[PDB]
Amino acid sequence: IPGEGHNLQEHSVVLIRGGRVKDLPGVRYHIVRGVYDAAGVKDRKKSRSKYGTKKPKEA
Amino acid sequence: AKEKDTIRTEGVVTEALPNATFRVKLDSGPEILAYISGKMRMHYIRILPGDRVVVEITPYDPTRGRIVYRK
RNA sequence: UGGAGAGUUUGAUCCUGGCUCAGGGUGAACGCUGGCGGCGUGCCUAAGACAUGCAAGUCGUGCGGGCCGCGGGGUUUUACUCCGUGGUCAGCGGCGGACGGGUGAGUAACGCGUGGGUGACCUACCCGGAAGAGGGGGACAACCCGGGGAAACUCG
RNA sequence: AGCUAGUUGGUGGGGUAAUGGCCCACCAAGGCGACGACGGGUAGCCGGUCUGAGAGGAUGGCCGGCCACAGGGGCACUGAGACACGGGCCCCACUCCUACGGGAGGCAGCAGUUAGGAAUCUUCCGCAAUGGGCGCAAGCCUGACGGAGCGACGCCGCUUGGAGGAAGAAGCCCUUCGGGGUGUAAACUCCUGAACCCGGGACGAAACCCCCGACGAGGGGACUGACGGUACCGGGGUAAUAGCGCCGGCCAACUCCGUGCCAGCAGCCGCGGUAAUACGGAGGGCGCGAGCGUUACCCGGAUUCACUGGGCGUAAAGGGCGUGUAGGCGGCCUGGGGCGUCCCAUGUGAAAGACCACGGCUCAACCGUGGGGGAGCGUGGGAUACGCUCAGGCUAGACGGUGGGAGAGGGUGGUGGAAUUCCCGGAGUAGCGGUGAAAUGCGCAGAUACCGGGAGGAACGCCGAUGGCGAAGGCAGCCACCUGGUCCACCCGUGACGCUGAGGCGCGAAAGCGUGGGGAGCAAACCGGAUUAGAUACCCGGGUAGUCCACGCCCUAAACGAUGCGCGCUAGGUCUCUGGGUCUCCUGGGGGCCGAAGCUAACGCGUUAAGCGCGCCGCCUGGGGAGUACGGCCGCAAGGCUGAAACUCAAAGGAAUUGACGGGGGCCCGCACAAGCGGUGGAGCAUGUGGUUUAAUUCGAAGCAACGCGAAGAACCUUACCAGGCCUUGACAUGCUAGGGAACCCGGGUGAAAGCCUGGGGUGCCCCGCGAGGGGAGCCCUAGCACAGGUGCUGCAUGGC
RNA sequence: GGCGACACACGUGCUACAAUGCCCACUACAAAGCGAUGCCACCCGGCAACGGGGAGCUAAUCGCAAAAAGGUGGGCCCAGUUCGGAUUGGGGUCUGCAACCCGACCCCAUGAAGCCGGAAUCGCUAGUAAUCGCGGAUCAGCCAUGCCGCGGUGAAUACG
RNA sequence: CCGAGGGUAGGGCCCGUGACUGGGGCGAAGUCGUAACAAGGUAGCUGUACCGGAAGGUGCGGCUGGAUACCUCCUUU
RNA sequence: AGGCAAGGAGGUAAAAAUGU
Ligand SMILES: [Mg+2]
Ligand SMILES: [Mg+2]
Ligand SMILES: [Mg+2]
Ligand SMILES: [Mg+2]
Ligand SMILES: [Mg+2]
Ligand SMILES: [Mg+2]
Ligand SMILES: [Mg+2]
Ligand SMILES: [Mg+2]
Ligand SMILES: [Mg+2]
Ligand SMILES: [Mg+2]
Ligand SMILES: [Mg+2]
Ligand SMILES: [Mg+2]
Ligand SMILES: [Mg+2]
Ligand SMILES: [Mg+2]
Ligand SMILES: [Mg+2]
Ligand SMILES: [Mg+2]
Ligand SMILES: [Mg+2]
Ligand SMILES: [Mg+2]
Ligand SMILES: [Mg+2]
Ligand SMILES: [Mg+2]
Ligand SMILES: [Mg+2]
Ligand SMILES: [Mg+2]
Ligand SMILES: [Mg+2]
Ligand SMILES: [Mg+2]
Ligand SMILES: [Mg+2]
Ligand SMILES: [Mg+2]
Ligand SMILES: [Mg+2]
Ligand SMILES: [Mg+2]
Ligand SMILES: [Mg+2]
Ligand SMILES: [Mg+2]
Ligand SMILES: [Mg+2]
Ligand SMILES: [Mg+2]
Ligand SMILES: [Mg+2]
Ligand SMILES: [Mg+2]
Ligand SMILES: [Mg+2]
Ligand SMILES: [Mg+2]
Ligand SMILES: [Mg+2]
Ligand SMILES: [Mg+2]
Ligand SMILES: [Mg+2]
Ligand SMILES: [Mg+2]
Ligand SMILES: [Mg+2]
Ligand SMILES: [Mg+2]
Ligand SMILES: [Mg+2]
Ligand SMILES: [Mg+2]
Ligand SMILES: [Mg+2]
Ligand SMILES: [Mg+2]
Ligand SMILES: [Mg+2]
Ligand SMILES: [Mg+2]
Ligand SMILES: [Mg+2]
Ligand SMILES: [Mg+2]
Ligand SMILES: [Mg+2]
Ligand SMILES: [Mg+2]
Ligand SMILES: [Mg+2]
Ligand SMILES: [Mg+2]
Ligand SMILES: [Mg+2]
Ligand SMILES: [Mg+2]
Ligand SMILES: [Mg+2]
Ligand SMILES: [Mg+2]
Ligand SMILES: [Mg+2]
Ligand SMILES: [Mg+2]
Ligand SMILES: [Mg+2]
Ligand SMILES: [Mg+2]
Ligand SMILES: [Mg+2]
Ligand SMILES: [Mg+2]
Ligand SMILES: [Mg+2]
Ligand SMILES: [Mg+2]
Ligand SMILES: [Mg+2]
Ligand SMILES: [Mg+2]
Ligand SMILES: [Mg+2]
Ligand SMILES: [Mg+2]
Ligand SMILES: [Mg+2]
Ligand SMILES: [Mg+2]
Ligand SMILES: [Mg+2]
Ligand SMILES: [Mg+2]
Ligand SMILES: [Mg+2]
Ligand SMILES: [Mg+2]
Ligand SMILES: [Mg+2]
Ligand SMILES: [Mg+2]
Ligand SMILES: [Mg+2]
Ligand SMILES: [Mg+2]
Ligand SMILES: [Mg+2]
Ligand SMILES: [Mg+2]
Ligand SMILES: [Mg+2]
Ligand SMILES: [Mg+2]
Ligand SMILES: [Mg+2]
Ligand SMILES: [Mg+2]
Ligand SMILES: [Mg+2]
Ligand SMILES: [Mg+2]
Ligand SMILES: [Mg+2]
Ligand SMILES: [Mg+2]
Ligand SMILES: [Mg+2]
Ligand SMILES: [Mg+2]
Ligand SMILES: [Mg+2]
Ligand SMILES: [Mg+2]
Ligand SMILES: [Mg+2]
Ligand SMILES: [Mg+2]
Ligand SMILES: [Mg+2]
Ligand SMILES: [Mg+2]
Ligand SMILES: [Mg+2]
Ligand SMILES: [Mg+2]
Repeated sequence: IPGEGHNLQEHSVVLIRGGRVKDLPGVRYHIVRGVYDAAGVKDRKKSRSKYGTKKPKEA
Repeated sequence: AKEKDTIRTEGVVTEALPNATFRVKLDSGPEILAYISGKMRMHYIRILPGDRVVVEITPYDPTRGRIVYRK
């Protein structure tokens, strides 16, 4: 799971992405965020589309 | 976001696993394989069983602690 | 009218070498964002299942028969009746349904590709040509009556 | 790795449009297979598509061709054509109704539903076009097709304005506080008008049909648009969506704050463990932009499967060697055939695409027209160098002869001494043995050491080499026998007979095993003894299997030159062994050492190449997993050969270089040890430290290079610590704001002192005025600010030292 | 107030364990420093530390300051002692606001451990070691036996 | 008659699961040793054989990717 | 005789786990 925090629980229906992460041994995938149970890493302002965070409504 | 969440509870060093990982039994109870802190590693601060150490513990998995302070 | 390298084993090097990266591309998917037009393109999975509507008919200038249609009368009427016709309905007949449309399961094979062979063949329709089209008979549908079967239908 | 029995061929027949084992009856026994059959897995195949410089590699979505299949499996029937998607029969599975007997189905047609899924469309309009079928025609169908819809799903085109405009508004951000940045960007003026609205409005459609003309040509007529009131055209007419990725290196683009190896990022390397150009935000910038990214897949890069275009001493990689089968390969001259090969001609290489040229859409994408190209394959002719083949010849290769060697080549039969060990005889006695020391161990039942004899196995000293032989494994007393290779000289014979060699057969150290012997030494295991923390080990004392032979099996190895074999070439010098010669010098053939060219990552190799070439074989394709599993084979077993992958790491690795190191080597050195004197350790005390105590016993110094140290002077101060009392712009520096007083002195009360409270004399300066009186300098005092103060933390931010 | 604690440990010192010594009495030889609110002569009072009086210097001129081991005379006579001096009681003195924690010094008394020190270990090659005094600096005083110096006596051995 | 398929028994194969069972990779500071790298403290590596907590050890053979100084005698220039 | 080595010996080489 990329990003800080996660409403990811236990019986969470979630979308894998693919792309082995270097550190954790034998973890070859990702959870793409902003689909099904996994949600947008909250209040990321920068690299957003990669974390499924919808554009913040500027005042 | 960086969440302030961790529990700064102390514990007895039960047993040394590899890397610098320890099954340390806390003040309150459960023994968790607790890995040493990075800071500690940097300042070469050894630990042996029979110690009382500060162990920062996660909300996500209260099973993997982190030995923060030099005893 | 065509050819780029880079990062990474070491304290440093050269090499061996692998891993990884920048290009292009897709039937794509996902995220975020999203104004319009053209053009293509869109079940890459379960050849899993399938509700409903259509997707293959057509010819009255092959011929018979039902129902109504009008022009007439034979018919007072009620028939029927005679016919041209109008149209429909199926039936028989004829041609088309073997194309067109779909899919890729199968198949590693003369299946496909390619180049040939057929003294081992066919080819409705189409065209070129030749010759013809004399006579007789018959059954079967529809239709009618009669059943069987819950229906589908089905026999006599 | 073998497969096959309608299997293979025949005769006869049936069946078919037709050949045919297609099918059957009967014979014959074949047929295919490592030029990889059968089996398994996988998969529609192609024109093409992508990619690639190309060769190639992937792929076959869409469009075109072909196949197969229409729920699964049969089967025919009908027909010109099917074994038939929207025909039939049957079985099966599923759903559907059933009055339970029975029937109904088939979307892989369009659309849709549902499921599965990351994911894929509207239950649309139309027959106007073009095609289909039928029909004389009218016409009827037509989910073919034409269109419309939806999806940034791709491609292409366009919009989100344009011109001006500060030596630079604000906001936000940096700053070294001046300023910089965002940025002419905005604001603002002018312009233009996507949108949108009004008017018009297509092309695509002229045939079929009717008349004249013969129902022929030909001429005229009349009708007809789903898209669509769309495109577009004319007028009208507002400034009118920007986003997404990235910003350590690769890679275009950096600063701040948050954060502290956490939370995170990551494609690799790797950032994060308090100055993060790598995380999170901010500004700024870069890239693209109606997109931008990520994922997945393909090619590319990867000459990383290398045909073009890699290799094999040491990096992965030469089989352990022979001898060979298949295959691959092949010397010189002459002649034919001309199969390969080349050339020319033509046929084919459909269309689309791709290439070019023009053309049409307002451009383009898209499309149209025309051209060319094309790997391949077909046929006709030709060419003959090469390859091929057949014929003839030749001697350079190869083999043979004659003569001669060298040899630890192999087998077999013998035999000769030394030694060990044992037995026996003697003589002799207190130990021997062993070791770094020891100890078990054997010894007066007389060992050891000594001589005499015998027994027995096994190995073969000196020669001995750096040598020789062998294809390796290997092989050493000497003799004899059988026999293998090999070299030379003679150039005498044969006349290309050659080279390699997948498989195959053979050999193949040691250990091992099996049966039979043999057993002296030795010696796994095993039992002792030591050593040691331990000692299953080295060191010693024993000791079995084994080692030896015979026959059988095993096959491995660092079976190594870690160098496959052959042949040709390309300096020399050198030592060597072994031949030949007109022999202090040439020439052959081995074995070494140093070196030319060359090569090689280097090391090195270098006429015995690791050089230049050629032929053939083996093998490699990152490391670990692993020589492992699984299968197969072989073996009596151990085990061997064959030989993965999942996963997993960013390496593993070679060569050398600089260091560091060494219980490597040399040369040195120092009070290093030794030679010597004196102390330390022991006493007591002095001091410093650890520790512990404590309110605190400040803080630092840590092996040498901390510990009579910072401290060259702790009663107070020092003092950094603790208790308590108090002080707050404060003991100390530089300013403000103000406010009254203000130079300076002496108390008094309280208090441990500090501090606090408070009294009085106490104002002169520059002065202006007759004075009253006023202001400001110097100087303190009160309140808030700027600030001080911190021996408070970081020597892993530092300078200094 | 604490840094000065103290069940211990460890580090460097100092002084011992005596007769080559010890104690006393006389007698001699240095160097190098240091000194004005300082060194302090000399004289007297003190057992003495010291005190009071007080010259001289501003220093090669006065001081510190006696050098000590040494030399001689006297005693001690091999012991826990005339070794050894800790510890502890008393009395003092000084410097400072003040010595309780926590000073130095004097005097009288007390006379502990210790008869040359295990494994180890250190230092040092010539005026060195050893041994013996002296000076400084910090400093009111000093816990200094430390440190930095200065001289006196003065070796042993280095095969290698 | 052939025949899709079915039955009956035997075989093979694949998938699912599977008690039980091997079982490898990694790991900064686990543990036990110290095998290996410096005559790595007994050269190593190597085949095999036997044994052992474990690296390993030892036998036999193989290899070099391993190694040779100093006094004191004797054999001779 | 000494020289310098060639070669054989014989003696040395044999003993090493503890942190912050
Ligand atoms: Mg990011
Ligand atoms: Mg390496
Ligand atoms: Mg690295
Ligand atoms: Mg590095
Ligand atoms: Mg469209
Ligand atoms: Mg499909
Ligand atoms: Mg009809
Ligand atoms: Mg079709
Ligand atoms: Mg379709
Ligand atoms: Mg197959
Ligand atoms: Mg063909
Ligand atoms: Mg074929
Ligand atoms: Mg053909
Ligand atoms: Mg027909
Ligand atoms: Mg008739
Ligand atoms: Mg026949
Ligand atoms: Mg057959
Ligand atoms: Mg038959
Ligand atoms: Mg299959
Ligand atoms: Mg398939
Ligand atoms: Mg293919
Ligand atoms: Mg197609
Ligand atoms: Mg279906
Ligand atoms: Mg069916
Ligand atoms: Mg079927
Ligand atoms: Mg049909
Ligand atoms: Mg059918
Ligand atoms: Mg068919
Ligand atoms: Mg259908
Ligand atoms: Mg459909
Ligand atoms: Mg659905
Ligand atoms: Mg679903
Ligand atoms: Mg569509
Ligand atoms: Mg319609
Ligand atoms: Mg038509
Ligand atoms: Mg009609
Ligand atoms: Mg219809
Ligand atoms: Mg369409
Ligand atoms: Mg569009
Ligand atoms: Mg999208
Ligand atoms: Mg502008
Ligand atoms: Mg205007
Ligand atoms: Mg309009
Ligand atoms: Mg604007
Ligand atoms: Mg850059
Ligand atoms: Mg980055
Ligand atoms: Mg950042
Ligand atoms: Mg994209
Ligand atoms: Mg390639
Ligand atoms: Mg090549
Ligand atoms: Mg290579
Ligand atoms: Mg290798
Ligand atoms: Mg070889
Ligand atoms: Mg051969
Ligand atoms: Mg041959
Ligand atoms: Mg030839
Ligand atoms: Mg040949
Ligand atoms: Mg074409
Ligand atoms: Mg064209
Ligand atoms: Mg144009
Ligand atoms: Mg010939
Ligand atoms: Mg010969
Ligand atoms: Mg001969
Ligand atoms: Mg005897
Ligand atoms: Mg001859
Ligand atoms: Mg001849
Ligand atoms: Mg072979
Ligand atoms: Mg043997
Ligand atoms: Mg023995
Ligand atoms: Mg033993
Ligand atoms: Mg023992
Ligand atoms: Mg033994
Ligand atoms: Mg045997
Ligand atoms: Mg063997
Ligand atoms: Mg060798
Ligand atoms: Mg060998
Ligand atoms: Mg080999
Ligand atoms: Mg061979
Ligand atoms: Mg030889
Ligand atoms: Mg030679
Ligand atoms: Mg050269
Ligand atoms: Mg050489
Ligand atoms: Mg030579
Ligand atoms: Mg090479
Ligand atoms: Mg093996
Ligand atoms: Mg097996
Ligand atoms: Mg190396
Ligand atoms: Mg010494
Ligand atoms: Mg020191
Ligand atoms: Mg420093
Ligand atoms: Mg420090
Ligand atoms: Mg102190
Ligand atoms: Mg002690
Ligand atoms: Mg005593
Ligand atoms: Mg005595
Ligand atoms: Mg010296
Ligand atoms: Mg060793
Ligand atoms: Mg071994
Ligand atoms: Mg050996
Ligand atoms: Mg190697």
